[PDB]
Amino acid sequence: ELRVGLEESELWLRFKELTNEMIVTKNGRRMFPVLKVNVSGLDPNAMYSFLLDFVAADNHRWKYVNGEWVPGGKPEPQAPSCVYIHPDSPNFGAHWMKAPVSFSKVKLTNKLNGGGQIMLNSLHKYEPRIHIVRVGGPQRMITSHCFPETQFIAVTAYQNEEITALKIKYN
Ligand SMILES: Cn1cc(Cl)c(C(=O)NC2CCCC2)n1
Repeated sequence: ELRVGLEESELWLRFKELTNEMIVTKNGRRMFPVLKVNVSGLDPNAMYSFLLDFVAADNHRWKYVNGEWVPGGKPEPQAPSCVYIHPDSPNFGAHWMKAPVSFSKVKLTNKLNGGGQIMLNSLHKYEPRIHIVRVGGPQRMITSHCFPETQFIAVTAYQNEEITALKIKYN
């Protein structure tokens, strides 16, 4: 049985309980905290690519009002984000299970751009999600995992200074 777990969930829970924010920029900004995933139950000798994308958690625009995040009134459908391929992809089951899979080089942008960067809509709430794709074999297979604990609102600057403080404290 293939098992996927969140490394440093205790740190992510500190951010989640304040409402987490991630900066997005024209050229794209790396995430803190970084999504790190513990994986076991892979075939050490099978071939896999690790994919990261971001699900719009709701169809609303959010706004920071008298120090609290509140959803707009007017839902729009949120098309799914583009996928980021972990740069170690493709790789042997063994490679992925020997240390936490770390998405330290994904960059979050608010502008359609060349390559690498994932465009998110500013002031939308997002849930990180991975896909483990078994490649090369005859039977292709995908297993998907969500990380509720890692939810955030995409922002051009931090609104909650409690978030600013946590980011600096643990970076
Ligand atoms: C051009 N390129 C470089 C890498 Cl790496 C990949 C890749 O892993 N593609 C697919 C494997 C199944 C999911 C995405 N494609």
